Amino acid sequence: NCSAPCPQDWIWHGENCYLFSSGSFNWEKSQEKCLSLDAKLLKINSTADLDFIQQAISYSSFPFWMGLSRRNPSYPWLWEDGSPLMPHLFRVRGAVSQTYPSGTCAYIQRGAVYAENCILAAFSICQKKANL
Amino acid sequence: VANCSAPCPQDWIWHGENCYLFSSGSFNWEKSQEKCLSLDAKLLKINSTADLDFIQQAISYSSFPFWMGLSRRNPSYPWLWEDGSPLMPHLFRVRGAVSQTYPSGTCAYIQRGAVYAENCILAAFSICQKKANL
Repeated sequence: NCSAPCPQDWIWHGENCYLFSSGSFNWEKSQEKCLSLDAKLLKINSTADLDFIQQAISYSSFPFWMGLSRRNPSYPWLWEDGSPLMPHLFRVRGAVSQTYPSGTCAYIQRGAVYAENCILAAFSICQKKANL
Repeated sequence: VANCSAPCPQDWIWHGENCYLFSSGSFNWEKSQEKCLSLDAKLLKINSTADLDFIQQAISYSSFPFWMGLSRRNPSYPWLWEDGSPLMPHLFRVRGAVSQTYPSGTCAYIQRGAVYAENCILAAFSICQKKANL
């Protein structure tokens, strides 16, 4: 039967559905919440994804976890699906030389992307494919 | 024609019978009202606690205030939506600038998980709403 591209409360953009979290949680809790909704943490494949996300953030100063992480600085930045961060999308600033017990994760804040201890709390964005 | 359509346009949020647009245009209450009208929509109108719960949840990541369609000329008048209907009781209290009189009236905005009163000529984001294609 015919269905809506995205569920209620989500934002439909292009081929995907986006959900902004209602609160700040650590990266692992944020990951768990996207999985319970048959979604994953935000994955940026192009500058157009980053531009839509920043437009949707609507000038918020808060940090938002995305699905990019690494165990320590010897490992490359990977998305939850194991694929690497494609070059020329964004620079990862901040805590890029330290090793934290629960890993280092990326968040977006005021347009720029920062690396931080995964146990710290931030808002997050979930995404899943739209029904098209 | 006779084909299936999406309940809401892209960049809007579908909730219940309506579509919501959280516009990041920073304009006064009258210009924000005008922009909603140009999109076949009106400024946000909250009819139930479920509407307020959805709105507060949809804007808790935002640090900025959002105009809604509630207003009054001055403190002697009750709060009224764009359609002339009153603020139904047991929904929310309006905090902030509730004793002053501004030349272009007083308008309400939502922020901090709460509704505040402010001078209508001031600039803020706004929430538009229209009926979903159901």
